[PDB]
Amino acid sequence: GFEGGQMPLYRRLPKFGFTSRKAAITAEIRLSDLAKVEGGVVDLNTLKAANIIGIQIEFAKVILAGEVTTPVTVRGLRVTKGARAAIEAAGGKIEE
Amino acid sequence: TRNGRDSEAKRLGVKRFGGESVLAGSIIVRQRGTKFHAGANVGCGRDHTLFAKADGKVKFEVKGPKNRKFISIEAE
Amino acid sequence: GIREKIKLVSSAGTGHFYTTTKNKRTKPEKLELKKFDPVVRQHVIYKEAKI
Amino acid sequence: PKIKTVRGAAKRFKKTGKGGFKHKHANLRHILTKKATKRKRHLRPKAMVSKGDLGLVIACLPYA
RNA sequence: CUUUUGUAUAAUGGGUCAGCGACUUAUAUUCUGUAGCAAGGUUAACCGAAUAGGGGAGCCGAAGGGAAACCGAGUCUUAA
RNA sequence: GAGGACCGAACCGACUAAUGUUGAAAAAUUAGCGGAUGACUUGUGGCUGGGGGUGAAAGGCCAAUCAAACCGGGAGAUAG
RNA sequence: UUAUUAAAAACACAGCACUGUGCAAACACGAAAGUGGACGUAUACGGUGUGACGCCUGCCCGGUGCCGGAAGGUUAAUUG
RNA sequence: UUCCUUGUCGGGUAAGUUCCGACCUGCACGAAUGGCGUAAUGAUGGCCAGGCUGUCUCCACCCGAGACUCAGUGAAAUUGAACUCGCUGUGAAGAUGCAGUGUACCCGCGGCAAGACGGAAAGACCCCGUGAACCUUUACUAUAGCUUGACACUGAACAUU
RNA sequence: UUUAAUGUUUGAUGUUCUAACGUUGACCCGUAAUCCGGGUUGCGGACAGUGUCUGGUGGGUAGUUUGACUGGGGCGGUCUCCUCCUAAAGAGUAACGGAGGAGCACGAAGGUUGGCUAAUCCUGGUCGGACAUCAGGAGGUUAGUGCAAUGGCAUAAGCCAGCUUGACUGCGAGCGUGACGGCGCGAGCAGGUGCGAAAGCAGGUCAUAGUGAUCCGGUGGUUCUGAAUGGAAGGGCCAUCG
Ligand SMILES: CC[C@H]1OC(=O)[C@H](C)[C@@H](O[C@H]2C[C@@](C)(OC)[C@@H](O)[C@H](C)O2)[C@H](C)[C@@H](O[C@@H]2O[C@H](C)C[C@H](N(C)C)[C@H]2O)[C@](C)(O)C[C@@H](C)[C@@H]2N[C@@H](COCCOC)O[C@H]([C@H]2C)[C@]1(C)O
Repeated sequence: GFEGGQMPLYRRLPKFGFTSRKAAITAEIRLSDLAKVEGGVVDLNTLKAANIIGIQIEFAKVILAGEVTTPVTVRGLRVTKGARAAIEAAGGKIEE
Repeated sequence: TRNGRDSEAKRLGVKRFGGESVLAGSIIVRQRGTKFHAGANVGCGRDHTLFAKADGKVKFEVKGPKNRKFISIEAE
Repeated sequence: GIREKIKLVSSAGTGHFYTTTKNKRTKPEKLELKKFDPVVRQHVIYKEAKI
Repeated sequence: PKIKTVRGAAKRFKKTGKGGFKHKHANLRHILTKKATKRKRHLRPKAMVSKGDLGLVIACLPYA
């Protein structure tokens, strides 16, 4: 970063933002990961057992990424409106 | 007393010459006064920058009873 | 270097304000203008206050 | 030993999707009454690091 | 030979010979080549008549946007 | 028979000149020179130690070493 | 007196002056104990400047320092 | 101590930027960081005179120790390599080495120092380095020491209020 | 209504006192000892002295700083910005080259609608003059522009009046200019507003100088965050200040 004495780029620009401690305990789950789970019903514990999310994850969200083919019961997870349609299209069920 | 001062050059002058095709908003000429005047489809900025208000080819003309130079956009 | 910086506070409840300069020696009277308040999205009157 | 991040750079640059870096604009901390609103408005959104400066940023943020 | 705009230079260095004498190592990181596997890839410590096998704790990747909550193939900006 | 008295050897010193300057000698020799009962000189032993000593003071001297000794260590200090 | 290019008009000096110091002295060396000053006691001791002797040593207390003053202003920890 | 300056005048000399005496126009003396005198003293500074002389005019001879030759022993600095001339020109701008030209048989010995930008010591001058050291101060920041107060070690009685 | 004086808390001091403490006073013992300790006594005495805290002083000592450009260095001058020339008819272009300026001003000197057109001189005319105001002619911008220069300006960008706050908020096609940080121009869109009958014009000022990154911190706001949870502190975001 030394530029010969001129105020370097990372010092003449302002600092911004802050780091959220909740983002470190939140994960995203692809539709293609719903088949890797064991038992069909997916929750925090079953996703951790399947080594899909970290052990310290407290909040998990399923997004429209990949593709789901089997009926899956999502429980206690936030689901995007795009993934909600794809899960219900494969005979799945979403319950809060 | 002592000289040795000057200011930075301002890069004035014509940016798009006659016949050039320009997009809407393209700066045509930067100038201090209105050495060139706005014609058809050409605006005059607050610093008398002439910019194209429509696409087409720029055109220089001398018109009026004072023989003033005008810049217009032949919309094409 | 005489003009002091002032702020014009909106008469509406919102804390929105503009900032401008003023020569308080020649113009001791408070400045009042109708300016757009982006919080209520209306043109209300703005009164002077200290920066 | 691991490379150490320049922590000052980590607080000013965020890595974007295609590998670029976004950053906040300068000239928007203090005296602002004299600045035109149009000028201040164009400084609010984040900007991308120019091509000439990517070498400096990448060297300072090896784990970004 | 070096150093220089420029050296037969009266600029530097060497009396000669023989031996020795200067871009290495470790760990990270990025890129290129090459090999394996491939939406996956790979294990670390450790266990182990141990270069095998076990060990998937982890790490990287398959999703991003936003300061963030959050939303999510979109998201942020804004009353829009 | 007084004297930091006089002349002048030993003794202590070092003013001038020459020589020497890879010397006889990392400070001398030769010829002259100053003090020579005193704030004199000398032997033996002791004490003061490094930002410290000692200095009738020249930054002098402190083992051929001094505007901060020597030896070992930090140490392969750093050297645009 | 500059050991080893300077011996001098430099340093010292007797004398002079100022100033500090009442003795567990000032002061100095010491984290301290203590020691020197001194087994001394203001006709003494320390510091500073001047430098035998002779004739002398004028004006300025605004600045800086030192000494004295204590009314007032300002002002630390503390207190809350 | 005086820049102007070899000030001016006087003395000394045939001739004196020094010296001595005076003048005052003290660039920029001055009274204990002392002023002005001062006998004696000084390997102290300046100047003059007598004596004396190879200091000199201007060197000559002589006596010794080297130098020189023979025998014995036997160094040193330095050194890119050398078959290592003059001149004029040229050229990193002062040439043994380039150009042109002149001169010159091969090799010693005794001498002399004009050149080899001769030898010696990575210029002490000068500049530079966001080098060093030590020194100074009303540079900055600290700090030993000195000093102020509060609290503690630290109590009683009583006035004064 | 008021006044005095005995009783109390805290101070404000002082004159006594002795019992802490001091004693480098005397005497005794350890002890055949000018150390030290104990004892007796005297004299001081809550002072002195020491610890923690604190103000002052502090080249006694220590660590350091003490710029660059530069026809060598120093001295002098200069260091950012604007205008002209050098600059070779696009842009750009150096010198301790030649000349000048800026570190602001203005709620009108901004917006809009309506109107208006100078300098100078001549002639005539109370005080009145070379120069005041009046009238006419000439003249044609030689004037004016908040300020340097340059380029502009009559449709005036110059001058006057009315009404006003667009010196708006969110944005922004597309360009210009920079190594970059940046800087500049901008039609149009949304919201709301001013002037005008209306077409329209207005996102400051004829244009180009009037300026300072980041950090740290302040103030206001904020359907952001809140280290068990609910809050809060702090942080973020927006506006703004040093
Ligand atoms: C007695 C012999 C010593 O040399 C001398 O004394 C010389 C006279 C000495 O010079 C004297 C006398 C002087 C006048 O130069 C003639 C004076 O300028 C110089 C600085 O000092 C040499 C030339 C003197 O050399 C001159 O140095 C100056 C600085 C530059 C001269 N020249 C390059 C122009 C150069 O000739 C040196 C530096 O003294 C020589 C040096 C190589 C050696 N060191 C010196 C040590 O003593 C002197 C102290 O030094 C710190 O001793 C030298 C060398 C070994 C000798 C040769 O031993």
